[PDB]
Order: sequence, then structure tokens, then C-alpha cells
Amino acid sequence: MIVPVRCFTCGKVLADKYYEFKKRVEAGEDPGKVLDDLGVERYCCRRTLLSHVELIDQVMVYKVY
Amino acid sequence: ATAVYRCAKCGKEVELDLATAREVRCPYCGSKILYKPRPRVARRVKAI
Amino acid sequence: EPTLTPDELWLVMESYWKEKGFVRQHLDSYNAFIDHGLQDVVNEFGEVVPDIPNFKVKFGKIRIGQPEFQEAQGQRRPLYPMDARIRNLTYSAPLYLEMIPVVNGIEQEPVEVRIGELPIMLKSKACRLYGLSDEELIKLGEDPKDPGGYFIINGSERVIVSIEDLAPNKTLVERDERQNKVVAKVFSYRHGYRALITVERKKDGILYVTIPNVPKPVKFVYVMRALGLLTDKEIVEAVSDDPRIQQVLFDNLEDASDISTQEEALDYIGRLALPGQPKEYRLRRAEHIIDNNLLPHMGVDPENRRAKAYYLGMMALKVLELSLGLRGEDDKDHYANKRLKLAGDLLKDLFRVAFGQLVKDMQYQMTKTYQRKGERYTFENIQRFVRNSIRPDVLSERIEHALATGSWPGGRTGVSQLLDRTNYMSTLSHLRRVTSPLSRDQPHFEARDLHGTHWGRICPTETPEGPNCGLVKNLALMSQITTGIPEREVREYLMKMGVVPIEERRPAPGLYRVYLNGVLIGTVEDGRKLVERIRADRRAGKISDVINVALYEDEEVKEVYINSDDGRVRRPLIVVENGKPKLTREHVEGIKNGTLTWSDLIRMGVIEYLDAEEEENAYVATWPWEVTEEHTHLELMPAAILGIPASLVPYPEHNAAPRNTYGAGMAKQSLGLGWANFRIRVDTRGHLMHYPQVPLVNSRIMKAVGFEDRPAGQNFVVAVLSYHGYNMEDAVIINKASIERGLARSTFFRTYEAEEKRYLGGQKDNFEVPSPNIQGYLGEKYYRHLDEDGLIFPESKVEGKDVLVGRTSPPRFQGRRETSVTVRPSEKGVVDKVIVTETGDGTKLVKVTVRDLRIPELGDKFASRHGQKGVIGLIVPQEDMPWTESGIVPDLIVNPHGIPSRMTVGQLIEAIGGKVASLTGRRVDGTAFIGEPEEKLRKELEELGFKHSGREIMYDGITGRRLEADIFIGVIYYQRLHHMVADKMHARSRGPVQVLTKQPTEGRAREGGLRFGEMERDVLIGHGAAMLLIERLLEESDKTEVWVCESCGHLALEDKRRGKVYCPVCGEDERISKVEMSYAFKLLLDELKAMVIRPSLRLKDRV
DNA sequence: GATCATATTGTCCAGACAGT
DNA sequence: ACTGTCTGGACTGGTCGGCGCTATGATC
Ligand SMILES: [Zn+2]
Ligand SMILES: [Zn+2]
Ligand SMILES: [Zn+2]
Repeated sequence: MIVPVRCFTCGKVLADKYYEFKKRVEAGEDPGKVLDDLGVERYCCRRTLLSHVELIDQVMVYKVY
Repeated sequence: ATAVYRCAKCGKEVELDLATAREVRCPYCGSKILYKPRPRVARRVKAI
Repeated sequence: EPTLTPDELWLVMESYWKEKGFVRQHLDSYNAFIDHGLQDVVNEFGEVVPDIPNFKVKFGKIRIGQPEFQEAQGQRRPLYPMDARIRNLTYSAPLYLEMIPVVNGIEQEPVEVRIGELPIMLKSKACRLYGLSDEELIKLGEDPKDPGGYFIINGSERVIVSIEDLAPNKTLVERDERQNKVVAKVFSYRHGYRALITVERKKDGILYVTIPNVPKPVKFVYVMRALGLLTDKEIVEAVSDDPRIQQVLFDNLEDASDISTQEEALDYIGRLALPGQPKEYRLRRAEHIIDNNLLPHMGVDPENRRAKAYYLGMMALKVLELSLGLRGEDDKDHYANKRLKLAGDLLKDLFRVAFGQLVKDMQYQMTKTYQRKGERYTFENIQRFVRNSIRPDVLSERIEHALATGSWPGGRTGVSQLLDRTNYMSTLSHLRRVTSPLSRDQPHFEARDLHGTHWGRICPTETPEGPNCGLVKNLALMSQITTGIPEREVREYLMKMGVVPIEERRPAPGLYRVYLNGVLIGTVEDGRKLVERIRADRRAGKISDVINVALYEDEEVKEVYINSDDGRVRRPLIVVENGKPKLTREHVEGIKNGTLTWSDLIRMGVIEYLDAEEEENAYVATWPWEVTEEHTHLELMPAAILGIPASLVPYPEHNAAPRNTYGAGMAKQSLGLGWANFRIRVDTRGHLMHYPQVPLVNSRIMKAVGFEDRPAGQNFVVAVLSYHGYNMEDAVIINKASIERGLARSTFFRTYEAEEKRYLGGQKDNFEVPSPNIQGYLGEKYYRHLDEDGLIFPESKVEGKDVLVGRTSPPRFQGRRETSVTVRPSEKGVVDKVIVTETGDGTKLVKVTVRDLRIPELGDKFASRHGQKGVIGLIVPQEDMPWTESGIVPDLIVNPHGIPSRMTVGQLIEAIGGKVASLTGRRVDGTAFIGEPEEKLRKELEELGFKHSGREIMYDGITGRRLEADIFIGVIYYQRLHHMVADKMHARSRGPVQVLTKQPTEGRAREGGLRFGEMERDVLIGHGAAMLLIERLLEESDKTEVWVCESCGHLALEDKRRGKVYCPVCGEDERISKVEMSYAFKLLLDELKAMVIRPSLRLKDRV
């Protein structure tokens, strides 16, 4: 539901640059170039960033207490 | 043996005694479903 | 003009799925049942006549209110599905039926009295969630992506699986090879009652008629004479006028010439039904049997009896032609002869049964009230008298119970099942599920196998395994189910179009017969012209799209069929005229712009719904570039023939059919964020993936279905390589660092419920920590997590047999009993939430949801989307795992032996596509038959700087040397299943035993044992291990000692008070011996003695 | 209001049996 | 002595998990 902190393969941190990547993707730019300029070169980290979908915003609306 | 409870919908604190409760509900909004609040005693969770 | 592209057709299909949805059959069927089905049932029942002289009560209009619930105090409040689920309440709405008393033939003032509560389908027209936006559903605790279409009974979601039954009031003909006879059967329906009327012709040429509740098949001529026809000529042209048919009829009535009058045939029927009875009693019994059993769908009055003979004649021809080769045998599995009973029809039947029982209960109530109080109190206030003589719950407890246990009236069972909530895919699959009335153990070679009429209606791959294979299917993505329309309007339209009525013109060989819903209505001179005119009118929007017309033009017989009933599964097809499809680029542009909807496209006749009967006259083109002048239709989406879970498989055409079936079946067993409101849900078992991911190689339909919003798996960097033999035999090897980094991490939630039930005499349960002085005290440390109110604190670590809700029960026949709800002995975790509310009776109800972190380990089942499944064989550290020259360490390692044996090339294509998508950043389309070509994927992989085959140079993680072979490594979507080793490990040494057989209990929840079945005993005998078998079956299961009398072999009685052992049947206070045997053998001896059988145990010395 | 007797009587293979 | 017909019985094992049901119309 939230972006993982590190890549599952090598442990490279990706949560810092995920929201910038998502914002640039919504602007219409090619996600490959966005990943390239963000330092995400290995396709395992690219797998982690691309395949992740944000869902925590739809879980926060259901309060539990 | 009365205790404080949290409402499911409004979320405000609801106070009632379950031992001698003729009916358990939130008087503020009429909701009949309540949540038991988490205790403030510190709990320790192992990181992975 | 261009010949269109599959992208435009995909856009049209997406618009179709957006407009209608995926649970449209349930919602439409329930809406039809609500709008008129209740009214139809009420009008069918009509009125109730109690035992009151010159008085009756008739039924008026029946309406249904908003879903509301009345508490124990008496307050009526609006009810929501989340509240019903949490508080274990049935989501139902009151039914108000107005009653008009009739006194001396004068109608009185109508009385509106609630007759019960009817359960409400989720997201239906009568539901509170109808028309609500996503924000409104969120504010009510409901997932906006939830499709609805199910029922909530006692807080549990219930889904009505559709039933694939035979077409009602339709005669199907087949030949029995073993019996050497031609048999035709019709399942006539009347008010929920089904009668199987059979007409057969044996080797002797005679015709027999089988009627239910009749023990022997009687002659067709006898029933034909008893049905109203007297002379032989009447039976002669009641069937046909073909000379061969006439000669067969002459032979039949010559053989059956012994009976000439109606009374003799009725006497024969009554004698066969009830032998040894007076003649007039047999006569009236036979008359009632003929009226209420012989084709009830034609009516029950004797006036239509003659017409029933006509319906007999059309049966006889169907028997005769197949016996003479004029016509062929129709397929029983053909979907033109198969209907789909949806939730609406079953709800109508259940409501009819419940309303009939309520009517009889009300009749008894008014009879009793009139007999007790008298005429003065009855007629002084007729409004209050009728209202007080009604018990609504009597109806309600018949409806919801049938929706609770799944048992339907009439012997039908399994209609309603628990809705699958494993993930997003399972719920949709269950809501689009079709079962069959055939037995699961029966080998149905002609029924379980896939049929050619299942194209576009039944998913060809997504079927269960084992005995459920074939008999349980899923609706296709393009499958559409018809909604009922008034048949009288269709019949009037057909008559006004030029169809001569049957009663006006007799059937002729040169005339085209016209059938309406399986009933012959007349003949026309030009059947083809009539069919073309009907199709043109349907395309012009003059008539509804429900009507489907087909023409059967054989050299012998010619027929026209018009179908406008329920249960017909149809598919949308683009109409093609003169080699040009009706769908143009302008229609696609209007669909994309939003100005045109799917219903608009149906209105202009560009795309039409075709059932199995009409499609027999259609010539469909698979692709837009394959259309010719002879083609009559164009396929919208060839990939839409698959089901919802089957479309999850990327490139299913590159995989074997059993592999695709396994992948579709295991898509429902995966774990992920199925629902956004999972935390507030009170499901008894649930799973959550910590970091779910949408697959990089996904079909475009999954975006429209909603799987991308609710993923149920993760993308795994899988390298196909043999690693130390721990991936052998379908096993997989996982990376320790990947698991520690959160890959495939899951949480399992279990919900326990405790109710403060109230017993007779004012005794009730109490929610408090039990005192140590009372009996049944589990232990001091077991209540350490309880509060002063007897409820567990949230976020508290718990273990096996840990007390969650402290409950005390009143003693049976002493101190209060202990009935605390505890965690399962083999389960643990952390208490996630505690909910306190009340049930329908006002008693307190506490639901505790406990969550356990499930880190992947050995034995955890992981499956690919192509049927490749296996448990984790080893948790290999990252330093020991191999790595490629590009610096990629695989997250999973699979054996290379499993890939080619199961013919799974789609897995390799998906790996290539996943690597390409990761490297390029653009998602790779994996849709069936329109996906990205494999060669193109290899081309872009080459252009990206990698090998075309996907192989990479890898170095060993232990030795550090380069591997001599280039290892194929790519991104494959691997999903974790719910078959975790945590919930599957069972270990019992000793514990509870059954009260009957003194044997270990069943299952794992009650610390049961493991069954040593008959086969295990057989192989132990084959091994020659006598003492091992003795230790297993006897010394460890039910070992016991008994006293046996040597004089007669009876079981001696031992008295502890007297302290002596003696045989009561015999005496013999001395010759008694102790024998060691199984308690099951003692139970068998007791059963034999109860069955009046005396077993005499002749004892022998051990040496 | 709180109790209480009664609560209805699918196929296929193999062995035994009237019929000719 | 043959022949079709009526009647009777069985339909692989095991396991995980859930759902749900086992009263009522008179009587004082
Ligand atoms: Zn990485
Ligand atoms: Zn509240
Ligand atoms: Zn004895």
C-alpha cells in the first residue's frame, strides 16, 4: 500500500525518489527517462518502482481506532 | 468495571459499563458499533 | 476507409464493461424479481380463504421499503451493509403487502401489513448503495471497487451461483443405445414445480408415456384418449399428416385398440397409480394426476387438457422423426437448449414457497381466531383482525435460512455459497460462477467436456480440478444474460408481422413452423423473409434486443425459433453487411469522446447480442481484416472469450491448456490488497500483502477489470537455474535478503466472535475475567492480556490457547462455567482490533481480529501465472546467490526441468516482457492474441543492450567463478498463495478424543489426530508389520479392556460398588476374563446387539 | 404473563423373476 | 430352455479452511 524503502534485490533506496517519479510520470514524460535521471539504472530497482501502486490513501479513509 | 470506548463512525470517546449495560451505543451519533481503544502501555515490536 | 484495428474494438469492449459491469446478471435478475416477481407470486396466490362463513381476504400490490433494522428496544434505524456484516445482521428490507378483506362480496378498506423481511442484494436498486459515488461508499465503510451482487445473511456474505439447467417447457430428443429406443423429455415448469414428461418408442414400435408419481410407463395412445380425444382420427391428425407418421400412428392405435373410451384409460392410470382401490377413487386420483402432473406448464384446468394432447403430438413427431431419420438428435449440452437460472429465479421460487407457507399459517390463524372469539370480535374490526393473524417471521426464517445453509426448496442444494474473499479475483469469479445439477462423482464425458457453443459464454480454461471439473464453469468476459420481457407483446408482434396462427392453418411440409420460447405458435410461408424482417427490426431499434431469431432449414423439416426468455447467455457481435462491418471509425470516436455509449451502439443495431440458437445462422469473422462478403458477423474481442481470472495469465496461447487452467485456478488463491476496507472488515480469515505490485506483463482487460487497482502479487526477478537440488520437483529457491527486505511479506487476520447469549429463566453470559475459584480455569497467565471488562487489549501479543474474551456461563443442572473465546492452539499473532456491539436480539457481541505476520519460509506455496507452482526449498543468503554481469541478483530461482516438460513458453515470454518493461519503463501488453509479439520483445531487448534470448552471464555466489552457461533471468509475476506452512502444520501426540468412538478428534482446530485410513492399513499388511499395525490402529487409537463371560460369550458387567464382575445374562461369577480390544470393536458389538444380533466371543488362551 | 405433551409416515452391473 | 424386466448396491483416499441448523400451538 506504500512504496518500499529499499529495492527487494539489492537494497537500493527508492522511496525517496518514488514520489518525484510518480509526479513526473503524471506530467506526460517517458518513465524510462525519469528513472534514468533519478539514478534508477538496474532493472530490479526499476521493477520495484514501476510495478508498485499506491494504495495507502484508500486505507487511511477507513478509520479503525 | 466501566471503560472508555471509541465510536466506529464519529470516532468520539464513548463511556459505558459493559457489566451493567442495558444497551451499548454511541449517544453522540446513535451508532451501535464501538471500537476498543488501544492501551497506552508501551509495546515492543521486533524490526522484521 | 481503413479496415479498423483491434485497439478500437478494445475501446468498444471497455465501454461495454464500463456501462454494464461484471455482476450485471445478478443485479438485473434481482431488479426484475423485485419489480414484478413478488407481484407475480402474489397474483398467482391471489387470495386466502380461511374457515369463516362468507368472508375472504385478497392480496393487492406488494412493495418493498428501504433496508432498515429494528433493535431489541424497538427503534427502527437505517441499515448499512457494513453494519450488517459487523453486527451479524441480515441485510434485509421489510415487505409491505396490502390486504383487502371481502365481507359478503363487498370489498373493505385495504390493510397494509408487513409480511416479513426480504434480503437485499448488494448494489441493487433496492439497496442503499445504489447511485452512490466513490466518496459516499467510502463514508459508509464500503469499498468503491466492490461489485456487489451478493447477499449478507447473519453478517456473512452469500453469493448465489447460477445454475445451468435445461430449457423449461422444451422437448429434447435422444436415443439410448443400451435400451435401443428413442426418448424425448420435457421439464415442464409451473409455480416452481418441475415435472419430467417423457415419450419413448421401444424396439416394438409402440409409444410409452412416463409421468411423474406414476410407477410404470403407460401407452401414449391411452393418455391421448384420456386427454380429450375420443375417436381414432382425432389422435391421427393431432400429431402430423406425413404418411409415414400416419402409418406409425395407425400401428400404434391398432396395438392399443383394446381401450376406446376416456374412462377406461383413466381407470388404467388410477389402477397403476393406486392399485387395490375403489373405481371412483382411482378415477379421481387419475384425473388429479393428469391435471397436476401431465404437462403442468400448459395449465391445470381440464379445458386446456385437449391442448395438452396437441403438446403431446409435437412430442410424438419428435420421437418419430428421430426413429425414422427425418431429423437429427439435438445436443443436450448445446446452449440453445440450456438455460441459466440466476439469483432472481431462485429468489422467486423461494419467495413463492415462503409466501405459500405464510398464507397457510395466516389461514390457520384466522380460523383459530374465529373459532375462539367468534363472529362478534372478528367482524367488529376487520382491519385489526387480519393484521393480528399474520406472523411475518414465519416467512422470513424460511427465506434467509435458505440463503444461509444454501438449501433450496425442491431438493436443490448448494444454491447459495459463502462469498470468496481471498483476493479481488476470487470474489469476481464466484459472482460469475455457474454450477450444474449433475452429481460430481458421475463421469459425464459428454457434459464435463468443453462445447463449441461455450465460445463467448463460458470460459474455456478457468475450471476447478477434481470432481468439480467441467460441471463448474465461469461466465466469459463478453457473456451477456437476457432479462425477461412480456411474451404477450412479442407474440402479438409476431402475429401482426404475418405469422398465421396455428389454430388457423395446419402445419405443412412446405410451410415454416414458428416457435416462440420453445412453443409452436403457427406457420409462415417464407421463413427466411420473416427472419430477415425480425433481424432488421431489431437492428432498427423497433423491438427489444432480448428477442433472438434463428432459422433451421433442413431438407426434411424447416423451423423458425424466437427466444425472448431468461437464462440465455449471449455474446455481442458486430453486424457485417456486404463485407463491411457496421462499426465505423465515427462510432469509435463517439465512444472515446463519451457522446456514444454501449447501449447507444446496441440501439442502432451496429452490435447485437447473439445466443447459441441465433449464432447457428451466423458466420463470424475472428479479425477485422478477415471479413468477406459471406461473413455475417465480426468478433469484437477474441481475448474476451476467457473468464475474469483467466485473463490474468499473460500470453495464454503460448501455454498448455492444463497449465492455463492451473494458472486461472490459482489466481483466486493469491494474496494481496483485495479490498481497501480490509481493516474494518470482520472476515473470519483474511490475507494482506505488505507491498502488492501490478504485473509488468498484464493484459489490457485487467486494467478494465480492476486488478491493477487491487493487485494480488509481486514481480519476482526469477533466474531459471539448478541450484543445489533445492528447486527440484517444482520447488523454488528464494533470496534471504529479498525476504528480509519485505518481498512477498503477508499478514494473516483471524476474527473470533463472542456473544453474551441469554438463556431461559433470565440466565445470561457475563463478560468478565473468570475467578480462579471457578472450575475450568485455564491458567493464571492465560488471562494476562484481559482488561477489567473481560476484553483483550488491542496490540497485545497472543499465543496458542490465549484468552481473548473472558466469558462465564451459567452452570448446567455449582459455580459458573467457563466459556472464554481463545486463540487456536497452533495459531498466534497480535490482536489487531476489538469491536463491541449488539446482535439482533440485543445481546452483547465482541469481535476480536488478530493479525499474524507471515514472513515467507520453507513450505510456503508460490505460483506463477502460467500454472508453475511450488514451495520454497531453501532460504539462500544473498552472498550465496548468483549474480549477473549487470549486477542483478535474482529474487527467485526455479528448476529448468519444469519449463519444457509442462510446455510453458508463456512463462519465458512473460520473463522477457518483464525485463523489457523494467528496462524501458513502459508496461508490456500481455493480452491474448493482440499482445506484444515475442519477436518484437526480443528485438527491443537486443536494442537495450541485453541478449535476445534473455540469457545473462552469471557468476556463482559460492565459488565466485563464471558459470559455463548463460543463465536465463527475467522478471516473472509470482504470487504467494494462502496455502502457507504456518496454517498447515499439525502435530498431535495425545489429547481430546471423540465421545462416541473414543478416537482422536477431527481437523486441526480441536487438536485432532491424523487418520490412518484403510489404504494405510492395507500397505502396512503388505509390509508384513503386524506389531506396527497393532500399535498404530489399536494401541494408540482406542485401546480398552472389557470383561467377557466364558460360558456364553456375552460382555460381563463389572460393578465398582459391589466390586465384583459377573455376567447378567448367564451368571458365572467365576469364569470371567479380561480381554484387550479396540473401543470401536466394543461399539460394533453394541450396535450388533441393538440390531438383535448376538455375538458370542469364544475366548482363547494367549499361549 | 409462564408451562407442556406432541411433534407424518443418475449409470452401470448383477441377481431374481414372469412370459413365451 | 431363452429373454426382457424389476429390484438392489456402489460410485479413490486423505488434508486445510469456513457456514449453518437441530420447536411448537394450547393451557391457567
Ligand atoms: Zn535493485
Ligand atoms: Zn459515535
Ligand atoms: Zn454368561
